[PDB]
Amino acid sequence: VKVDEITDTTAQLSWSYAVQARTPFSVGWQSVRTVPEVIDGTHTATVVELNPWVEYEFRIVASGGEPSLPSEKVRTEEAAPEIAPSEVSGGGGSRSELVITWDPVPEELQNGGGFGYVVAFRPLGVTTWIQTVVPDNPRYVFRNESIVPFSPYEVKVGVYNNKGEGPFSPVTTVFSAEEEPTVAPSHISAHSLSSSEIEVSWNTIPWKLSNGHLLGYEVRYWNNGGSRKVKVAGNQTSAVLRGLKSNLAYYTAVRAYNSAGAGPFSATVNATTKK
Repeated sequence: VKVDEITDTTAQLSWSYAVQARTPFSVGWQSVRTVPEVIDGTHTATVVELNPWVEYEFRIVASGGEPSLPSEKVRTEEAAPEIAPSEVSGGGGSRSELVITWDPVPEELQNGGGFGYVVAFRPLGVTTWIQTVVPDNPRYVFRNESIVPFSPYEVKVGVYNNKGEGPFSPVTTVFSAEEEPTVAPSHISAHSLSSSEIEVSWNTIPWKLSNGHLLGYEVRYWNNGGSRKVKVAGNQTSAVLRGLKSNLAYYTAVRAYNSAGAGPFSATVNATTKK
């Protein structure tokens, strides 16, 4: 059972015959296709439709007779990769960033050494791509002062390896990191509801296109003697602090946040629980 010729998708073996095969990635042995498709009681044949740059063992079977000892561990020849990555997306991040992401391409599908990704991006409605090389962290961050906050980018990710280039993902749309809120909620107030609950109210903060999506408001509170925080949805504009101690003052202040961070805190106000 010897392997002589060897390519990226074919191997030549010599020894009714069937061929099994085994790789790091296969689960044990499986049949493989051959030339000839059928092997008449012919003492060589051609294993085909193999994966490039993948280590192989082969055994031969006559029939349901007892299988052969495996061949020497051989690795197939390399080739350009042929599968683009999936779930290309991204967004989020610190000011002046653009964050791009994708699911990683399996090692069996990389087809060679020196594998990596090409990340291509441009502001929506621009002609010049910027394409750069990155693994195995399937995340790319572009940093530049000039990046306009929360702008759409066209983004595609491709693959390559030492033997050449592979497909690109389809073009999809990704927004750059947003600018953080710069201002604080006006006219915050606080009244006691009971000896255990304080309600805090504030006003809607101005919001710009560059601020992206308002994730919510963070309410911080504390006392004196013996600190915490409650987050609240973005439509919400009010909050009840529960589980408080009786007859005691709390202080509190709010700020809005988005994916890029929090704005200044409002004024610090105070109310006192009953009893």
